[PDB]
Amino acid sequence: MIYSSDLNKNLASQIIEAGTPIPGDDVVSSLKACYQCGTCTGSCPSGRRTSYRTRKVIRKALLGMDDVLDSDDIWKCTTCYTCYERCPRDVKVTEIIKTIRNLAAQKGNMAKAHKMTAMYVLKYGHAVPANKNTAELRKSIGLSEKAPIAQFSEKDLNEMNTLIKELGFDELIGFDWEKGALKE
Amino acid sequence: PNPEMIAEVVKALLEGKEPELPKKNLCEECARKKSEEGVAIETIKRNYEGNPDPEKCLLEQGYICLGIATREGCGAPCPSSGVPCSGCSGPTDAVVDQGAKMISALCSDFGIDNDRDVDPMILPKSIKDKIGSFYKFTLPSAFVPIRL
Amino acid sequence: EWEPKIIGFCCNWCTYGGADTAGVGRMQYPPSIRIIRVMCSGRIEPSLILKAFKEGADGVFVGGCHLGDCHYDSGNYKWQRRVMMLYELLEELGIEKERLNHEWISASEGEKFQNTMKDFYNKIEALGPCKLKEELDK
Amino acid sequence: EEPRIGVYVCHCGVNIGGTVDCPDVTEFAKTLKNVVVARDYKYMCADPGQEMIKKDIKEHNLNRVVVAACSPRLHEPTFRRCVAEAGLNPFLFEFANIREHCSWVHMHEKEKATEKAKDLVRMAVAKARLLEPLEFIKVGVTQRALVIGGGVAGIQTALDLGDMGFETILVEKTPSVGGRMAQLDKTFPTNDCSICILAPKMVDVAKHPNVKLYAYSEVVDVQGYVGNFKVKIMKKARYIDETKCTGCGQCSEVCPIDVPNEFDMGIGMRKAIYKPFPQAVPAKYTIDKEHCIECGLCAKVCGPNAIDFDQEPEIIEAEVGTIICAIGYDAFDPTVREEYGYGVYDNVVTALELERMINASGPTGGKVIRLSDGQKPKRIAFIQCVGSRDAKVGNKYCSNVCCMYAMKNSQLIKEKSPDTEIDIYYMDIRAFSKGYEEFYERSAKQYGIKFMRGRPSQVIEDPETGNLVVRAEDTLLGEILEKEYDLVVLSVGMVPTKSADEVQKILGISRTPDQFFMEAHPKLRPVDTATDGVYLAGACQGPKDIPASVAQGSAAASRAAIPLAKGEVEVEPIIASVDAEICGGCGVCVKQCPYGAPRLVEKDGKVVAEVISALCKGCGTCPAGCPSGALEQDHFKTIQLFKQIEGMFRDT
Amino acid sequence: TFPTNDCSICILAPKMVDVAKHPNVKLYAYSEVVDVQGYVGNFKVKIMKKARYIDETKCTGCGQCSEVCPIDVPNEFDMGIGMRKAIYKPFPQAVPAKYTIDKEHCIECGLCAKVCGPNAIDFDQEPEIIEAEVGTIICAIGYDAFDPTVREEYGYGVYDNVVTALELERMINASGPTGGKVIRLSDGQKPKRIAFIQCVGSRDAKVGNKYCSNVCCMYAMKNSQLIKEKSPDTEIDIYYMDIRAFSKGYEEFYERSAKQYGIKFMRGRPSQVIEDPETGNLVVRAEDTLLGEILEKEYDLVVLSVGMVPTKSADEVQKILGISRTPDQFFMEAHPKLRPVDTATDGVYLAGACQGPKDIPASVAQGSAAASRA
Amino acid sequence: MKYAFFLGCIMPNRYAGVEAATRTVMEKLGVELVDMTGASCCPAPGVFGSFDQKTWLTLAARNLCIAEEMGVDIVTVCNGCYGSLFEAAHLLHDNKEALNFVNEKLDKVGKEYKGNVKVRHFAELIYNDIGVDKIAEKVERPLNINVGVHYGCHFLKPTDVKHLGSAERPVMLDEIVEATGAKSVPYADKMMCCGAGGGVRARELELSLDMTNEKIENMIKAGADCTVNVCPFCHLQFDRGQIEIKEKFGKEYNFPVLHLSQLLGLAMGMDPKDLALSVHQISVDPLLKKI
Ligand SMILES: Cc1cc2nc3c(=O)[nH]c(=O)nc-3n(C[C@H](O)[C@H](O)[C@H](O)COP(=O)(O)OP(=O)(O)OC[C@H]3O[C@@H](n4cnc5c(N)ncnc54)[C@H](O)[C@@H]3O)c2cc1C
Ligand SMILES: Cc1cc2nc3c(=O)[nH]c(=O)nc-3n(C[C@H](O)[C@H](O)[C@H](O)COP(=O)(O)OP(=O)(O)OC[C@H]3O[C@@H](n4cnc5c(N)ncnc54)[C@H](O)[C@@H]3O)c2cc1C
Ligand code: SF4
Ligand code: SF4
Ligand code: SF4
Ligand code: SF4
Ligand code: SF4
Ligand code: SF4
Ligand code: SF4
Ligand code: SF4
Ligand code: SF4
Ligand code: SF4
Ligand code: SF4
Ligand code: SF4
Ligand code: SF4
Ligand SMILES: O=S(=O)(O)CCS
Ligand code: FES
Ligand SMILES: [Fe+3]
Repeated sequence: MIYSSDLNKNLASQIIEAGTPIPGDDVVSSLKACYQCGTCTGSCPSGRRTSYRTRKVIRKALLGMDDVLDSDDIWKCTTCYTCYERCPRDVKVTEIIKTIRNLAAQKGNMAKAHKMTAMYVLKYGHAVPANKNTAELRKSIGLSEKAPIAQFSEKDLNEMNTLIKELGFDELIGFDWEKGALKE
Repeated sequence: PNPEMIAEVVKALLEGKEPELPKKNLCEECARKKSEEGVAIETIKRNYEGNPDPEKCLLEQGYICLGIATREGCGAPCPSSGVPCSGCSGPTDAVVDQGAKMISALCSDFGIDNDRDVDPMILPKSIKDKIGSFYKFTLPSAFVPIRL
Repeated sequence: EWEPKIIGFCCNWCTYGGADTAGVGRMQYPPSIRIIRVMCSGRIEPSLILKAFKEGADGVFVGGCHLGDCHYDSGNYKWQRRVMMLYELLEELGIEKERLNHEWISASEGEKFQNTMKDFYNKIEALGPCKLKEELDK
Repeated sequence: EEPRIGVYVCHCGVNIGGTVDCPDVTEFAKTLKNVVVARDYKYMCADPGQEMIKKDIKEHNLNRVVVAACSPRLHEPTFRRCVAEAGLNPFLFEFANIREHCSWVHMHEKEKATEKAKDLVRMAVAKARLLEPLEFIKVGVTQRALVIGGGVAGIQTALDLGDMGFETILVEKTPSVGGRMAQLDKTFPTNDCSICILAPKMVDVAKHPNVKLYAYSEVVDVQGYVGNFKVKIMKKARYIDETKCTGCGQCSEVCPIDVPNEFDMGIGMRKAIYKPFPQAVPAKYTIDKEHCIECGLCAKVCGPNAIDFDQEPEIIEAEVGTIICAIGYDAFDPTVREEYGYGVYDNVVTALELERMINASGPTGGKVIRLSDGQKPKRIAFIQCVGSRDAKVGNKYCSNVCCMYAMKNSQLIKEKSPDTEIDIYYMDIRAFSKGYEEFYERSAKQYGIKFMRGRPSQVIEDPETGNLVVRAEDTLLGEILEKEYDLVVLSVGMVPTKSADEVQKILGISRTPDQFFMEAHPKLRPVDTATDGVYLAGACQGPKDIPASVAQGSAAASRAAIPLAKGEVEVEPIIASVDAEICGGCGVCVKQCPYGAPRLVEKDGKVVAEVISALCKGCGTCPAGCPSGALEQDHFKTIQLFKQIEGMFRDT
Repeated sequence: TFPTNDCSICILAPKMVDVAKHPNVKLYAYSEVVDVQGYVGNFKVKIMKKARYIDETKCTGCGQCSEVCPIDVPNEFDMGIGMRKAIYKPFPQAVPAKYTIDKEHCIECGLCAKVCGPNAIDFDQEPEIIEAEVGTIICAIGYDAFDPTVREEYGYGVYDNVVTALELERMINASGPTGGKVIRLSDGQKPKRIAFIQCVGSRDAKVGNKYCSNVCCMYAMKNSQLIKEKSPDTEIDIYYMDIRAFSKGYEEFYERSAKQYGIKFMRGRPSQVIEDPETGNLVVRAEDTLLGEILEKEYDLVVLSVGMVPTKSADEVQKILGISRTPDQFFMEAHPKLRPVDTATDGVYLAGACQGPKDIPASVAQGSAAASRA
Repeated sequence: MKYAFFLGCIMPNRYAGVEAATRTVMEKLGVELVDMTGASCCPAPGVFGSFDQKTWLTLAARNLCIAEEMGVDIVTVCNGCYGSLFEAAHLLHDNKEALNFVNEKLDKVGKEYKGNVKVRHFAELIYNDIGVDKIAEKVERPLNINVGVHYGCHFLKPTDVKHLGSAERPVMLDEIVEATGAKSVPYADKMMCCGAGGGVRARELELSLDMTNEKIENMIKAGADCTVNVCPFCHLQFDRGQIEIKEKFGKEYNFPVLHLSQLLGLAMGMDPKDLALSVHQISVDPLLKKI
């Protein structure tokens, strides 16, 4: 049983506003053009081994089901773009899923591993930073011991930190600058 | 203005009559032969390019002749002498901006035999001095009489 | 404190209908433009655009059928050749090429007309007023 | 005569009045020169609004009327007739658009929208002052019609016009009339044979005393205007004497070259000397010179000696008053939707190919068989909306008939083989007309046809068996299906016919976003075009079924019979004309007209241009290109347009 | 009117004006064919010019005698929502523009005659029987909207906020009884949430109508766009089985309704409508078949997308012309494909909705097809 | 040809041999790889695009600015970085509202994107600008083995903006691997995802492994000796994923995994030691014996 009180009528418009201006109003507003044909679900590699049904996520958004942001299903999309390529109604499915995940992250529905990844970029500028073994490997291979990346450039690390603070991404992941670690 | 036209205008005013100027464009008075099928321009040449035929209309030969957008009365001595009309008599009574109308006519007939496929960028690229080509004697009376 | 003065010339078969479609669908766009109706874009010639700038237009817009879809078969091909020359003449007269905008919009393209009106308005607003009339009134 | 203008500002209830301050626009209109009367009213097009203009034209002696309201494309004729009833010439009326172009698009900018309405009124008043009284051109109507396309729609138009007593010409591109209907076995929702309804009509039109049938012919040129069209028909050479031919087909049994039958969609093999189908009309043969080896074996068995390789195509010049375009459609090519594997997999066919397979006179003898091994399929899947309702292939429209023909062909397969399992993969079942929903109920209840709500994602072939697997989500269960089939039928949509581009250029007609031909108005003129004397009928106007194509054929006959019956039609006077005193015969205008109306001539010993009034359509291209100003389009003169431009910034 | 959203009367009125002053058309309004005798090419018809009890020629069409009339009759033109008097005018753009007295509800008190200046009111007026000879006859009597009282689970005629789509057309119409404002009939407030219920009286064996009414999918989407244009904050849900947008620009209209206007579609035919007696709000019970879950959403107004049925007078016309009916109860054409506008009775033809449910262009094309055949 | 070499994260800090293999292969093909000093995470769209789109584009435009200041275009050997930087560039060029938002943020760090950067994927760069014929000319050691080509997803998709042709039936990589002497074997569901993308590897590991297992099985059934990819993310999933499949499901394949750069390197006479095959979780030795 689904009542009006259990639905959030503006979920579709909310998803569109989160997509304006990135990836774009026209891109995310395409979720309204969906005619529930199921071509996206049939094309989904993840759907063939889980309860994830691409079409139902779009349906749940248009209907206003709040749980879609709390669901584990939206995080099963590998972003292969097959549904995006085959949609007959021009629904930018892959982009809508990513925008819904933004609202999920704001609600606090982020995996610890994904936040650790976001922390490494905020701290070291990279999702997969270099370690003592990296220096040794690069040396034996004939490459520069330390790659010309942000990790070994305080100018670039401080540039990213200024942008991250301005974007509010540090507050999103719950990062404490003084402690140098994530909260919760 | 030709001396006869000056006398005609003054004489009409002395008599009390209202002076009347010729109304047609220059091709009427011009002795050059026109194509019965209509005017068609293939390419645009500058006055020094090639050797013009003395009988054929200079506009059909590819030269910018202002005779089509210029009032008659001079006797068309320029095309008769081997050079295109420069439009020194100005436009007819039915045209305000001579250059604009000359540009309209030139663009319309350029590649008319191949209308759907002719490149619309050949003409603007071929004319490196547009104001000097169409507003020699009338720039101040044009809709846009100055360069901003 | 200032709003652009834009004049439009639209063909009765396609762009005029395209503008009506935008209206039927309540497709909002800026109120700077004032449209003038002609039967074909082939009716549009340099004299009408230059006259608009003389009168004080900050921007001039022209709309016709898609190339090959003219109600009168080829009127838009003549206008296309005239506008390319006019763009460069405007630059020689110190008028930014961007102050003239010509587009091919059908009777069913209401959304395209709305976005073309929004884009042209934003373009002219950024350029500021055309100071021709002010220079001529001195 | 000094202009006396009457300005009328419509409120359109609140459509205009709710955004634009109409009373303020009316006050502003009164400050303009020549404005004698200015009023605002709720509905200007209503009886009180029209009577208010008529009363003012008389009581205030007006010679100009300006109506600031909606679009001239909607009410220009209405207000033209209104002013004409009061004695004011209809070309002294000017329409200002303050609804579609202002109130409806500047709803959140009321002040600026009101100032825009004032400028639009001033621009209208500016042009109005220089408007002139004009008179319509009366032209005669040739008592003859032309129908292009001999399908069910075209045949119906020609039969109706012929039965009315009008001479009619029916041009058919292929060797036989009948169209796509002839390719179908049965026809929904009655499940009659296509032949049941079509063949008698084909027979009737071929021997009608008022219909001249030109089969295997094409219209190569059309010149003129309503009631005065000059057409050129190219009678293609069949290389057989039609009057001597019997149509026995002894020739076909001797021909040694095999050509793929276009009628059977490449699924059948025909000879160089052929007859499209056994019930073809005219019952005559045709030689394809593209594949004929000229061995002369067919000529040896032909008794009446009709075969003649020295035949040359004949150009027939005919004069007609009205033209009806009924060229039909083509089936969508599903190769582009690669996930379905058409053109790659042998057992993936289109619905039109299935029609030929199911047809008794078809290439398989009416047997549905797999093209990979010739076996009959035990399991069949129909895939709906192929090439329709799909933005990826550029076809965002409903092809109208695919739901019904899929259910019809499924019923027909069940009748021939009840053991067959049939599943229809759909999104929406569109059974919208009389007996259609009942046909849909019957397909499931009586024939056991299954429906799967889910547009398939892809089709996968087993290279070893040739069987196909359809991947699709059963949306009504929320589960993915991967059912195997012996044959997959793609319910292909409709697209305009390949020759549509050629016909469009010859008739000078427009196309709608779906690429089919554009009707004058969707609601009130469904078979007319904006080009006077040119009409539409059948699938070439848009995807539709036989009942609708037959009704359109009859509708087109009635509409095309109006000018013919009248014998006289009027042409708009908004044409170009040359002022002989200013034209010095520069010749710039001649080549600009696509209809060749402007022509150079000798007058009073000198050369001057002259426009053939009937030929002018009123575009305004040659007057715009005239460098002397001698050429002018009435109602769109340069001085009139110049004042309109001034009107945006100042009065006069 | 879908799919162009053109003003219906603003585009039909010119044709009404044209037919009223056509030199070859004799218009007998407020008249009925009472008898037809003969055969093809030799029909002898009797037309009863009904008495309006108002002098036709002296009638100005101002409407000042109605104010005093004490009898209130439900206005048929407004589908029963509005109230008219015994003396009236159907709609403001009527052709011919004249008033009429309904003797079925007239009490003959003579109060209207006291106010009337022209003294056009004459109760001694008698209907005129016009004998005319014709060669062909075209039946174009149209249709009536289905009465949804029978589907009791939806509560029409019981709940105040349950209306038909034809009643909504009138509520939306500027010249309507509400002045073009969509309002709840229980409290006069504008609804913030609206539900459209498709196939009401169609594709239903329980009401004896197993056919598709053809125009309900399209008019529901159209009226939903009109409401969104007037009030964008309104929430609109359409409860359907199949969206039938089968003609030119129809599928695009459907795409536009969802994408541009934010109209929502729920695949599932509602089981019932339940009214909250305290607020007048309605609850629509339906299964969202695309989710496999039961929905019980609340609305301020429920619109029943009623189907088409033959007009009430169809029985009388059938007997007079001697024509047959199809299983849908509409008139039977000679052949569904060989003759769509002919009847098996020579010289008698059909045109419009009386032959079967269809939209305007189809009815207009049939009108033209019938002209050619006749 | 001069291009700013975007490294990313996994290649320069984990599978370093892919970098060394690219540096020499591109040098042999006449491409000058200039160091894109200070370049950070693309950032990975899987986490960043999913967490905050504004942050993904702002940080992506920051990297684009580095190459713009150098006055040269970008080249990458990672589908993730290609997809991230390419879609960022397209969006900034097509959407002015997005460009304004990003430049308002980059103004705080003294940067401004002008739209002069073009992002290129080395495979399509080799195919359209260099030519497949130049690969064969530089082949010192022909690799006559069967390869299970893995295009990945962020390479050709989305086709509407990438414009690299078909994503259903492509030939680009097949023709590039076949130029080394190898044979691209056709297998079931060739264009399907490896399962690692969109943050699925990190959040739903078993789900990602189920998809990789199917791809490996299909490649092995087709007769493939190894698998080639153009993505360090796909590489990690196919290589490290086989260890996880063995530890969770108990299925062992020992299927060698190679990044196209390493395949082209082997073909161009590079020393297996310089390609760092020893750091691979699955041994490439069985493959080295076949070549
Ligand atoms: C697989 C399939 C099954 C269908 N089943 C049914 C059904 O069961 N019932 C039903 O009602 N409808 C059905 N339809 C729809 C039906 O086919 C159309 O309604 C019908 O054929 C339309 O008739 P038409 O004359 O308008 O077009 P067409 O049948 O296509 O006729 C057009 C004619 O014009 C000719 N022509 C083309 N170009 C030229 C030219 N340049 N000059 C001269 N002549 C030209 C053609 O050769 C052709 O003879 C089906 C359609 C398909 C594809
Ligand atoms: C709610 C709703 C919305 C709709 N919206 C649209 C839309 O947006 N677009 C669209 O195209 N279509 C729409 N339709 C369909 C449209 O109403 C019909 O297509 C159209 O009315 C058909 O016209 P008609 O002449 O055949 O019949 P009608 O319109 O019903 O007219 C029949 C006429 O005959 C008269 N009459 C009846 N009996 C007799 C008799 N015995 N003697 C003499 N005269 C008689 C009647 O008084 C009436 O004037 C809609 C229908 C409904 C119910
Ligand atoms: S393919 Fe497109 S329209 Fe179809 S269900 Fe998926 S997102 Fe909706
Ligand atoms: S993009 Fe996501 S939802 Fe779409 S098919 Fe790929 S994995 Fe499934
Ligand atoms: S040369 Fe000049 S003046 Fe003479 S006919 Fe040609 S265009 Fe006219
Ligand atoms: S330039 Fe002057 S004098 Fe010479 S031909 Fe032209 S108008 Fe006559
Ligand atoms: S004239 Fe036009 S704007 Fe005025 S009421 Fe009529 S339709 Fe509405
Ligand atoms: S060509 Fe001769 S043999 Fe062939 S069908 Fe005609 S009459 Fe018979
Ligand atoms: S001559 Fe031509 S038609 Fe006759 S049998 Fe030979 S190939 Fe066939
Ligand atoms: S009629 Fe049916 S199969 Fe055909 S396009 Fe429309 S919904 Fe799809
Ligand atoms: S273009 Fe003007 S001047 Fe020249 S021939 Fe035509 S009407 Fe005469
Ligand atoms: S105005 Fe257009 S249609 Fe008329 S004569 Fe000139 S070019 Fe021909
Ligand atoms: S009956 Fe009398 S009061 Fe009523 S509308 Fe007619 S004239 Fe006016
Ligand atoms: S007489 Fe009849 S119409 Fe007149 S007021 Fe009385 S009830 Fe009304
Ligand atoms: S048109 Fe739509 S709402 Fe109307 S009966 Fe058919 S399916 Fe039901
Ligand atoms: O996880 S990411 O989608 O960012 C990279 C996979 S290519
Ligand atoms: S009619 Fe639109 S451009 Fe010719
Ligand atoms: Fe109106």
